[PDB]
Amino acid sequence: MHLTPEEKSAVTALWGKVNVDEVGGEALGRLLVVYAWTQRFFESFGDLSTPDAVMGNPKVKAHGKKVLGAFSDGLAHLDNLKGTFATLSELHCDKLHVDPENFRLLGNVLVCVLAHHFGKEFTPPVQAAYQKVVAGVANALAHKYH
Amino acid sequence: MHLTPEEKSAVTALWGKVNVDEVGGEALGRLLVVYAWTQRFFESFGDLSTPDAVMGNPKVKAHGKKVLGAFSDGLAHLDNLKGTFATLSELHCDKLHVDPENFRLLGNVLVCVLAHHFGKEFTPPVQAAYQKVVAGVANALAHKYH
Amino acid sequence: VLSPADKTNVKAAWGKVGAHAGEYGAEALERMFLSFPTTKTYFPHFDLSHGSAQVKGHGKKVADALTNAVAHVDDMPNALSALSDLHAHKLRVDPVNFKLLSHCLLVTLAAHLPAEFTPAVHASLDKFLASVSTVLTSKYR
Amino acid sequence: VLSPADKTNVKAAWGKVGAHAGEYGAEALERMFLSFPTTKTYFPHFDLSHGSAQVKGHGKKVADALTNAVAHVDDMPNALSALSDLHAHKLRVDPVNFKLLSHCLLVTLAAHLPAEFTPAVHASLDKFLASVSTVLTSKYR
Ligand code: HEM
Ligand code: HEM
Ligand code: HEM
Ligand code: HEM
Repeated sequence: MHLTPEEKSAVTALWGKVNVDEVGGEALGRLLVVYAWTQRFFESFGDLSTPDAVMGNPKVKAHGKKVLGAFSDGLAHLDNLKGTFATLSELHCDKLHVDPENFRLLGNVLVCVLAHHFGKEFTPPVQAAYQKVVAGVANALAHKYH
Repeated sequence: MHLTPEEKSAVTALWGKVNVDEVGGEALGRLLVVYAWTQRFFESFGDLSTPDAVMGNPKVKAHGKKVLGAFSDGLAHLDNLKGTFATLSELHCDKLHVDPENFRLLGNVLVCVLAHHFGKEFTPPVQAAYQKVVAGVANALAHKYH
Repeated sequence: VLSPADKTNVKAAWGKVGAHAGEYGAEALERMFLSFPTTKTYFPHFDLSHGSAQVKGHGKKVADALTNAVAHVDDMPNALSALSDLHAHKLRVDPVNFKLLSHCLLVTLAAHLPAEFTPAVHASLDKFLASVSTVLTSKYR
Repeated sequence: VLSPADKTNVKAAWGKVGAHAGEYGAEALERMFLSFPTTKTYFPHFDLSHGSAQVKGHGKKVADALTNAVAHVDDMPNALSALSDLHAHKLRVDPVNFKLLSHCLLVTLAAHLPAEFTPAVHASLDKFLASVSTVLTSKYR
């Protein structure tokens, strides 16, 4: 992860201020609303016909928290994303059959959610470092696909 | 660039039968015919208005030969694509201002050209190995962009 | 948009394909699964081994739909309507994948049609598959 | 394709942008050049330093073309015909880059319009920018 010290530092300080429960739920929710076809993996979560239904769905919120929690743990392993997410990569491929393009879409939604939450503080340099992290995570999650 | 020994053998074997001069001219010409916007880089080459004008243009043929000659040289250094192409990467970014997406388009056109020339011999497994190689070269040429 | 010359090129090339369509569809699929393994996530219920009957059967279906689009080249959005609904509402394949299959179909045609696959025809076919992909993806959201 | 609700969401969000369009346009550009450095290849004649007047002026132009698109949402291909010709025949920017600018404009809006950037409006704006990109690359070949 060709991350610069000033870049690593930017990611870390911002993240220390994130409410993972809220952001996770908001990220996964926006993904399902903005890119409707991603709902194909979540038929069993219930009603998702409208944005209000998606955003309020308790299983959506809870799954978002779990996803972002694993993302969070990965931010402590920025020198070894591949090794950290290897097991998860295999599961996403072998059991869940999730097209990795989904990981890129969530990345970008995540970035929009961070900007929405932090406004001013989410300056261009800070976005740039986060784009590198989100692509890094997506790439590690896809690494074990075969 | 994870290439298995059997993939590397398949790539090298086929490449030994390629007339780089001719294939170079075809690939570059086809890029300019199929993705007409890539002509933005070659306004000094003269007439590029019809397929015959592009394909028979001596400057396109000569540039194609130069491009593919560098690419072959790369096939002799599959374990160090990044180092091999470092100065060319710099040049394409700082002096020529070429959007790296162009290297990916050329890679896919080259794959069609190999398919066209070799027919049956360009089996699904052989194509898969070439797809990894063209992506590897594209990634190496992009690595010095900033 | 397809030009008159593009339409001519596509009918000519596809007419040479003729009664091999199905076979070429299956090859395009195999090529795709091997070159771009992430595409396999959409076919977990298939046997994907070489010579698989499910792969053969699905190849024919894909090839028949392309034949139909060629037969209705001036009315593609309507000729492919049902398929557009299916992809948008049920299958929900990420749009990037269409570009991958299209590439593999082009490689397949190149490998089997040495004389027809001229630069001009290559260009027209690429445009044709891109328009088909656009239609199939037009109702996604 | 844009639904009525989409058009209503887009007009209202852009309405709140108001006199800040120019500034946001410039901000979206700066975010793009930093996040996605390959985009700088299309602007070798620009001083790309923070606060440059070329980025500022270009941000205004981009922003105003979007305003015109919002105002002409039902007739975009005609309202943007000249820009569509410009990108296809002169500038010849690779289509992939349009998604990068679109994402950066969304991030800009999200950062500046917290109450207005609801999940449904985020969806509408994403579809609108996608449509605008489609129109701008529709004459490429
Ligand atoms: C930031 C990237 C992502 C990370 C870090 C992540 C992480 C996780 C984790 C930790 C689990 C729990 C697995 C377990 O209990 O063993 C999971 C499950 C799952 N993930 Fe991902 N995920 C990501 C993105 C996605 C996306 C984009 C999709 C599809 C849109 C997806 C689909 C699923 C599905 C379908 C499950 C199984 C849910 C169930 O138990 O019913 N994931 N993910
Ligand atoms: C396989 C990928 C490629 C390789 C290995 C390659 C290699 C080369 C080489 C060896 C040169 C000559 C360098 C010099 O003059 O010092 C060159 C020049 C150039 N390349 Fe690339 N190239 C590749 C792809 C492309 C693509 C796809 C484009 C644009 C679509 C492009 C645009 C150019 C241009 C405009 C020049 C300068 C031509 C001139 O002399 O006026 N290259 N390249
Ligand atoms: C040239 C573009 C494509 C065309 C013309 C096409 C056409 C078709 C047709 C005719 C069917 C059969 C529907 C039926 O039974 O009535 C089908 C189903 C299907 N397609 Fe598409 N398709 C295309 C691209 C793709 C791609 C890119 C993917 C994802 C990689 C995909 C995934 C599927 C899947 C998973 C099925 C269901 C297979 C089954 O369960 O039997 N298709 N398509
Ligand atoms: C929403 C998408 C976009 C819109 C609405 C847009 C609109 C415009 C406008 C209004 C102009 C000025 C034309 C004039 O001076 O009259 C322009 C020029 C230009 N645009 Fe696009 N643009 C978009 C995306 C892009 C992207 C993605 C790129 C490449 C990264 C790009 C590169 C350029 C360049 C290089 C110029 C010429 C700038 C100059 O030399 O001053 N544009 N565009």
